Amino acid sequence: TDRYSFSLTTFSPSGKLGQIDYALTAVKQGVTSLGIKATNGVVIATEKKSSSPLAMSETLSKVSLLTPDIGAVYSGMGPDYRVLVDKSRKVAHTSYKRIYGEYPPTKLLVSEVAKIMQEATQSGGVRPFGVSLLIAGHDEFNGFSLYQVDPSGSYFPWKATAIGKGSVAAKTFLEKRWNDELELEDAIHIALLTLKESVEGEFNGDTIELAIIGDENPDLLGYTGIPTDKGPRFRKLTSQEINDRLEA
Amino acid sequence: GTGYDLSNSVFSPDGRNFQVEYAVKAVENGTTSIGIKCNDGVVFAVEKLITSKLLVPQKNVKIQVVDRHIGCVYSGLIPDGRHLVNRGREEAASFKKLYKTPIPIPAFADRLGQYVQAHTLYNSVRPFGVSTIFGGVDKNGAHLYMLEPSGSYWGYKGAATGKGRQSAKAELEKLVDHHPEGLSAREAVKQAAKIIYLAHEDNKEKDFELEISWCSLSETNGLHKFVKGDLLQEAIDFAQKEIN
Amino acid sequence: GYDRHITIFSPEGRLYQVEYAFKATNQTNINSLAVRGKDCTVVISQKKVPDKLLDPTTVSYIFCISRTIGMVVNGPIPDARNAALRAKAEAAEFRYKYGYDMPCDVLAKRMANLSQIYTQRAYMRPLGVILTFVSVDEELGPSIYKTDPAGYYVGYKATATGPKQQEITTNLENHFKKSKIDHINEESWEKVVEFAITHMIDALGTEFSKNDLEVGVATKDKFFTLSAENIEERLVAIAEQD
Amino acid sequence: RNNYDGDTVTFSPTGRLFQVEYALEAIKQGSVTVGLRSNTHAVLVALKRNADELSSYQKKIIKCDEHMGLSLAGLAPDARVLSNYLRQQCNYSSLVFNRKLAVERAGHLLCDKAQKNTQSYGGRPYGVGLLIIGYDKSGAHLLEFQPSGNVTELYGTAIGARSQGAKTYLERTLDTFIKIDGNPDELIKAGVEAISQSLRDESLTVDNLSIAIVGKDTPFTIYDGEAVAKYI
Amino acid sequence: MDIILGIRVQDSVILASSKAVTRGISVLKDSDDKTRQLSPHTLMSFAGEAGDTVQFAEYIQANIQLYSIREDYELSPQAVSSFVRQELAKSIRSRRPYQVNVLIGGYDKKKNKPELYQIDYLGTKVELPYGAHGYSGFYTFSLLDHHYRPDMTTEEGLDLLKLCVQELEKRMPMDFKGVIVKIVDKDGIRQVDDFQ
Amino acid sequence: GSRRYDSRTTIFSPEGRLYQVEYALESISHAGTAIGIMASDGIVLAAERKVTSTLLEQDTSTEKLYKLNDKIAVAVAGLTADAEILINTARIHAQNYLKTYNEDIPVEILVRRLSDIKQGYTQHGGLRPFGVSFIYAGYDDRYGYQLYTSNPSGNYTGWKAISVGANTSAAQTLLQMDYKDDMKVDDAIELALKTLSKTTDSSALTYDRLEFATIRKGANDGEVYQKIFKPQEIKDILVKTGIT
Amino acid sequence: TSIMAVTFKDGVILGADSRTTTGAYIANRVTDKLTRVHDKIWCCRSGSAADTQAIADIVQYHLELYTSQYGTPSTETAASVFKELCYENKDNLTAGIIVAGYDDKNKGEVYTIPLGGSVHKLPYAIAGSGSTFIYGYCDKNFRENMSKEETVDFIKHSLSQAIKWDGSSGGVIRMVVLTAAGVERLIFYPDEYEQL
Amino acid sequence: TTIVGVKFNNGVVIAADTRSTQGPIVADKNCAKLHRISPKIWCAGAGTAADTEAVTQLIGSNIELHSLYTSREPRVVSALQMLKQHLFKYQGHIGAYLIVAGVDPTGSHLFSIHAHGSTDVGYYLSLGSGSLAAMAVLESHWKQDLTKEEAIKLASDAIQAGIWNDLGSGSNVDVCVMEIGKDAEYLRNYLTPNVREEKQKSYKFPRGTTAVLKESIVNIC
Amino acid sequence: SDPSSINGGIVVAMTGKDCVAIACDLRLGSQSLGVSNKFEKIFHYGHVFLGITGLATDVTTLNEMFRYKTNLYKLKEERAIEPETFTQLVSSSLYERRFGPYFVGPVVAGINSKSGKPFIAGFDLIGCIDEAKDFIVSGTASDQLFGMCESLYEPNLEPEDLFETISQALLNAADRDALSGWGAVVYIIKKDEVVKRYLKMRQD
Ligand SMILES: [Mg+2]
Ligand SMILES: [Mg+2]
Ligand SMILES: [Mg+2]
Ligand SMILES: [Mg+2]
Ligand SMILES: [Mg+2]
Ligand SMILES: [Mg+2]
Ligand SMILES: [Mg+2]
Ligand SMILES: [Mg+2]
Ligand SMILES: [Mg+2]
Ligand SMILES: [Mg+2]
Ligand SMILES: [Mg+2]
Ligand SMILES: [Mg+2]
Ligand SMILES: [Mg+2]
Repeated sequence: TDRYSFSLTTFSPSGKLGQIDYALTAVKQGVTSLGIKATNGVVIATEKKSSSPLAMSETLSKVSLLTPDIGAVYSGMGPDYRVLVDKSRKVAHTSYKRIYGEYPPTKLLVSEVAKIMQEATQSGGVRPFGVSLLIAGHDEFNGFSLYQVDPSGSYFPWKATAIGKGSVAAKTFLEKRWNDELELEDAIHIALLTLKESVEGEFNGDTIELAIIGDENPDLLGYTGIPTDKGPRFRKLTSQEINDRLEA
Repeated sequence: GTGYDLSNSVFSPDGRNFQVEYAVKAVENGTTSIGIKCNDGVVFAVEKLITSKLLVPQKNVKIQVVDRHIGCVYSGLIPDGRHLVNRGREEAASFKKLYKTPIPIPAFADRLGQYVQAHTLYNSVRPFGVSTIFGGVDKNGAHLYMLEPSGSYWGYKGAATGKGRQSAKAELEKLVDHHPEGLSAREAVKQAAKIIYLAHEDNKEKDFELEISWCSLSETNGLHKFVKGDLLQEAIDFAQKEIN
Repeated sequence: GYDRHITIFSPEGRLYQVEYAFKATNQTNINSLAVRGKDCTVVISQKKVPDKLLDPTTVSYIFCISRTIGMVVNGPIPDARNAALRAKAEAAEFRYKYGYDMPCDVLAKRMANLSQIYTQRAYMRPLGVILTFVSVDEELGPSIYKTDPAGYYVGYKATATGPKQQEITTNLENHFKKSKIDHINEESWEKVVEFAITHMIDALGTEFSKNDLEVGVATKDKFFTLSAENIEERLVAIAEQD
Repeated sequence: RNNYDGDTVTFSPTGRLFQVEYALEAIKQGSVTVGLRSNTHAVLVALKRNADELSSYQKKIIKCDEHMGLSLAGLAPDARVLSNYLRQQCNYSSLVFNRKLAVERAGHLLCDKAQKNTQSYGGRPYGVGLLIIGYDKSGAHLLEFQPSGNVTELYGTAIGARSQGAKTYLERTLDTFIKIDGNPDELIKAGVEAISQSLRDESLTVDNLSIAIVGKDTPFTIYDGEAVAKYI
Repeated sequence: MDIILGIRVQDSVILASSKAVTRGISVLKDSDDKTRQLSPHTLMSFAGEAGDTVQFAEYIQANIQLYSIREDYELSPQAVSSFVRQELAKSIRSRRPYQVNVLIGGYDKKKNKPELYQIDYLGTKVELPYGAHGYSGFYTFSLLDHHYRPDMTTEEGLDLLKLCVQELEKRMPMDFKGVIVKIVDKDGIRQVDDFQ
Repeated sequence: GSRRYDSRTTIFSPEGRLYQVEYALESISHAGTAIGIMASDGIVLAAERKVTSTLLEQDTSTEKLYKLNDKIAVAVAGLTADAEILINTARIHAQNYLKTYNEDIPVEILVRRLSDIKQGYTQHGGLRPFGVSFIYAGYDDRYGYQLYTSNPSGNYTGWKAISVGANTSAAQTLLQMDYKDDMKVDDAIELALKTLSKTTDSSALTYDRLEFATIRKGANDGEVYQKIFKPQEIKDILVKTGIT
Repeated sequence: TSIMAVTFKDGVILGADSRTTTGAYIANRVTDKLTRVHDKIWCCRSGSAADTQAIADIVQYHLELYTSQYGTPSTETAASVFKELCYENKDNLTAGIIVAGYDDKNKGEVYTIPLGGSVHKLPYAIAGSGSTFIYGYCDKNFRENMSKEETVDFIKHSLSQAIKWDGSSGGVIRMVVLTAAGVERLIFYPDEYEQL
Repeated sequence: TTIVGVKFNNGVVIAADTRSTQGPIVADKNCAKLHRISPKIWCAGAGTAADTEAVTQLIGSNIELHSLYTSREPRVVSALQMLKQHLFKYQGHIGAYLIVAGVDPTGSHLFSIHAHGSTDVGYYLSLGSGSLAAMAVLESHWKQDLTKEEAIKLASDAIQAGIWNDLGSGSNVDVCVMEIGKDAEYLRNYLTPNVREEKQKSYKFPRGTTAVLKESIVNIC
Repeated sequence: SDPSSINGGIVVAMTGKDCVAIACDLRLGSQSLGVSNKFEKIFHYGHVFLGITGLATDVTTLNEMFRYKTNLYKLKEERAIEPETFTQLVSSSLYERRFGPYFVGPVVAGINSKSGKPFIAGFDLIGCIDEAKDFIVSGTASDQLFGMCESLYEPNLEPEDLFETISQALLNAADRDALSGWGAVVYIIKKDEVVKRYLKMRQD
């Protein structure tokens, strides 16, 4: 019997909403992830945090495809992320693709996620989600973009940013390095540096997860014959592709 | 914090659910009841305390039957026990309506299990105030189960619960060791009478009526039946002489 | 603090009811472990029968979920059975709808998502259990997937759960550092069971009769448990290497 | 002291349901009523309570079918719910199965009905006790219902204030009355005597006494007023 | 059907609406008004199945009245007609459809024009200089097509109408017991004292 | 049950105030200030962003200014996410009016419904009010240019000029002193910015920390235009007020 | 279609033709009307294809779940479940099903559920349009406790006739043999069975 | 409409005509009837063309989602089960008749599905008004262990039977080839035997030929 | 009795070179009875044009409805909808009413503002995308339109030649339909501009 038809997030006398604040604290404690936007692409990245060396970390995706042109990453409570990813993929279909026969543009999909998050901040009998997401994508009329979504439901666009533990440091580090002529390869280079500060264990393609929103990949489409469907712009990098770049 | 024990679905910091623990007290506090598996059937018995001479003897029957082949008996809050059987009966009817075959005893145990465990999941409900001993004869022979307010249940050679549970448990442990080969139904009936008389000695202060039933392949035909008349007398006799 | 009684955030960003549910998993004082062979997956669990009145054959924390999936549970039996039933139901419904047998990792994912919900919704309590699913998947090979009350899940090369989990885990970590591979290199499941029991006796420092264990085995297209006798066979084999 | 009495879904650490126990306390504060039976009849006798010297005496006996009925002690509206619920079960048995409903079963139904309120949030339990008498296919019957859910079959009893008197008398009178077969009036006089070990500072009038009887060749019927002068 | 006519002259809108109500074999009444005023400068006439016509009109009426009170303002005739059309269009896919046709004549104070709207039971709306429902168009459109000028006075409008009602009395099998005529102008709504 | 965990969001204090509304207003007082000023020939909306990093993407940002309609806009102060819920239901209310009546929705009508919504959260259903205050600027042809405000209580009022969020006591005073009715729109633009210069808690007021918008019937044709200024347009206007 | 199941000494055999028609057009000449619902419980389908496939798919589901929980179900239990779907949905189903299976306690068992959802346990059963033509032959040739080879012949000959005469039956003859040994599928082609 | 499906030793191919008709009128001379459910599972429809579009879009979507959930390539048998359960639910009121074929990790597959929710498996299949012409060809030439290039030739000939002999079909031939190793190959207008001849005349009008009452410029802005 | 034949009317659209054209009759009827000659059946939402024939109550309703949705679309995407996308919208919106549909035959025309392509499409009453580069027709004289069009059309007409063609195609078809005519309107659409013409025709 769900008795709990009342909000569990309420205004304190000072004007705070404790549960949103506390969610943010859970996020702050989470592992660093970050994203950065070039001119011909966007990259998002985070640290895999193997809980045993007996676990297979490939079976933990911290970086997720949402649509062929849109990906996500998070800091905070991974389970809350897992179900937000399921939810977000579904809403991209039911509230967009099934209507207009094309995938939603980045900012609209972000609204939808944001909205879900807001609802857990006000509806009966639930707590807010304990995550922040960075969402990166591309769409024909807005180009490349990067958004941050917070437990409150608020989102905002960024040229680059970071969330989780080392984020104040890393945001500082990104301000030094970001320009508006960055090409995608260069942003990857920077992402890898900025991550490397925030991590003292082994640092390589097995302990790092990383994806890009780039050119379309027709080799990853699965079929040929329709010149108007080019591949997904989203792509995870391989353990290899990463180490390759750890030369530069 | 404190007050981990005020609400029902709540874990204390040591990992426990104090309201279920308190329900066990309501059970420990009830009258004694037991089950004995013989080697083609099972036997149930239960102490009925006689408050007053104004009770009608014979007539406040505490063992309940489910379907045709299952007996249940319970110690604790009696109305909760009855509520649980009403559920059990719906479950057995639904199972039989769909699958034709009368419900197998393990299948039926898990039905009660799940329903009881369900009352430890939510704060808007209160855990069951009974331990239930039950069983019968299915197509794989006899089965005896016992089921706690938490929804824990297992299979038993014998089982007891209520005030008398320790004298009964000790007494059953005897039987297991001093009859490794198995026990016949008619002998298990008499033993059951004995064991109730032995466990009654915790509160001799009150007078009591004995009630026994059995489900046995050879003796009752795999159906559940109460023991009465001559056979009931004969088992009360065996209990008197085993006291002196 | 009622942030202690229901699944809402403490000021540190914590769900104490989730933490306390983890604690409950250890109430049985049973350790379990799972490992992978070339084409099998084995789980082993202690089996304790304190009472002389219990029917021993009914005492089990291992479940046949489907034709192909086995689950072993660390934690109290009522919650174990509730999760078992649920997973049985899910695996069967999945087959009916999508036309193929539900995979281990997907079932784990689903069961984890159910747990996640109890951490977010208030009238539901987390279950005090940790589920370890095993199969030989037709796409993925022998696989182990573990779920807890946080809603967390991951795949494993091998794993172990319970009070003495740490001992067992470090023992296995060591074995694979040497062996350089992620599985027991063994054709026969009878020897992967032997390996598993062995590497467990050494980690717990304790000897086992045939009634001290439960075993489950996943071959391609069947998951089954052993009887005291098929176990006894294994304990005799181990003894032949003193 | 006693956070554990806030509702019915809360057990105390000793294992008690305080809200139920507080409902039982409404019964003891109610006016006394007595029930007893032979092998041929069953009898309720009830002491009704008025508010002023200007007021009616609240009725305590309710007919439930031709062969069955009850008396109440405690929260009167609650008896009205339960007696009504019972009238329906007696009725359903007649209409569907053409069968007079057995007193044992009415017993079980009332138990199950009361038990619901004691496991669920929001429901208070019933605050009334009841004595039910009936004559069915196995002769005379008397039951005592408590709002805990316990129903128990008896040859006699009483509930309400000072009822311990009437009960002790019945325990001693037992073998006298158990054999008042084929004699309605004797059995009533033996009920009225019982109910007297229970009055403090007032005795039975025509206005405060009500009596009901049922049995072989006599349908459940209620006497008050002039009709009861006979036995007072 | 009964007779429902309307014409929009230069400074007003004239509605002419048959007086008879007949139930099968008898004519039950010869003085029935098939209009409701929706607001001071908006008039609706109507015809179709029994009961439905009135129920529908009186419901539209109460809704427009509610609007006026709430906003202390009178909706434009265009808005009223869009509202009415939408209601009728819901009716058609409903469990039991309102079988009602209406004309809405209004004076639009904001633009100082008269406006006539024709809407059938399907929600088919159209703004016209003159209109009718059912068979009424068949007899009268010939004459209106010929004689109508947008700059007609009210008097001219009423003459042109007199001619239309004569054509109906002559060629139409039914005795509709004359018409009631109303005028909607910048000063509101009044009824022509006599159509003799 | 669970009424232990229910902080009752819909009750009165002993003074007859609604706790949660007052608290939401408190919350709002710390939001970026927003300003609306109405001229006889247009309306200005100006607002201060929450201190925004240098890396934040200011072109695509829309934290405080939102289009409801071709003729009505709002400036938000409070929880963005809560607001976007409200904005969106309002965009739909407008569309429904337009579809029913084939007339654009009058500003008050819209404002009233949206305020009626907030009011409901304040009287039933035990949820928390929306932590939002709104300035609405619109044009209709019944009352021309209009400016309104609404808050979490559900109350709304109309204004010639007004502010919400941080430092409104201060900002209200300064407008009160400088507003005149004949005021032209470019006068209002200038006044809006003066006011935020004085009002801001940040030591400068720079283009990257503002959102800005106008509603002009200007210029030649009777139609109405809505302009949401881009970063470069706002920088120009700041030079042109010599605030930079 | 023509379908049957026959109990024999070592267990039970099910057979069927393999033709699916839509009127006179043969939609599919190699249909499999022998359908597995558990390892050793199968059925024969007749009636609507959509209905019988959809039912079989559900029964299989229920028995997969039964098995997960209570171990291997009885052939009788499987017939109960078919029956419950067929009886309770008689108003929108056209399904005539024979259920057959093997266990050790009971050897072979055959249950038939004709239209309406009555259930009937039998030593053998026939069904589908082709069955009418062989009631005589089967009643005359079935004996209990035949050997496997005898029983494969009894089926082969019964169905060769049903096929011969019924236009809605034809193609190959499929069988499925159910015994302690396991599960054997058989096929017989035209050039074999026409010639008998 | 004529659509067919033919297995070969390393995969499967489907084909379809390109005519679509409303009554005896041809509304579209080059309609593409080959629908994707996922990259390596394709579909051809006959029946109500709004129903076959709707139901391939819908299942395509649930498949994509289910694929993302499971982190597995989607299986044909899932498309099959989801389709049939939906058609059955709607008792045949959704007039979709389909041949669905594809490759998944369990191998290559070919099924048909009828509007009421029955399904067939086979090595070769046809549907639509042109169904019987096509089947006559398949029944005449199909052999086991076709190479890919034989299977295309065969499926292409089968559709031609429908084009010529059936009035319901066709114009051109579309093909999709799904081979177990590879990307699915979709050959829009693989074959175009039906080109209109140049007309005897041009019917371009002299400008100003048409009478006009008003011009307005229209407002996009 | 047939809802697609009570009010009557037609719409046709075709493509030329870097332009599209779309046209309708003007007649609202009620069976034999002409009711209005000012029933335009062409609407637009930004730079996307929608013609709708069939039951007029539904023509109206659908327009009111797509105005509503393209409004909400612009407000959120912050840009006007393009024709390829609108088409999908129309299609999905009709199929929502699959078992109780609107009795209409829509036609979409427009130029994609990004790609510059001419685009047109049509549908049945439950919303199957009949997509064709050359031309689309709908209405009570769809047969006669198919005939005029198949003869008259040739690809890549310059805007002023396309006008002449679509006009002729429409008029001569309406003249062989009882239930169409009473005037006619034609939109010529180029990337940056649109001109709308009323045609002179017979009135009977
Ligand atoms: Mg691929
Ligand atoms: Mg006391
Ligand atoms: Mg509608
Ligand atoms: Mg209609
Ligand atoms: Mg809302
Ligand atoms: Mg409205
Ligand atoms: Mg049949
Ligand atoms: Mg069904
Ligand atoms: Mg048949
Ligand atoms: Mg198409
Ligand atoms: Mg709508
Ligand atoms: Mg937006
Ligand atoms: Mg529908």
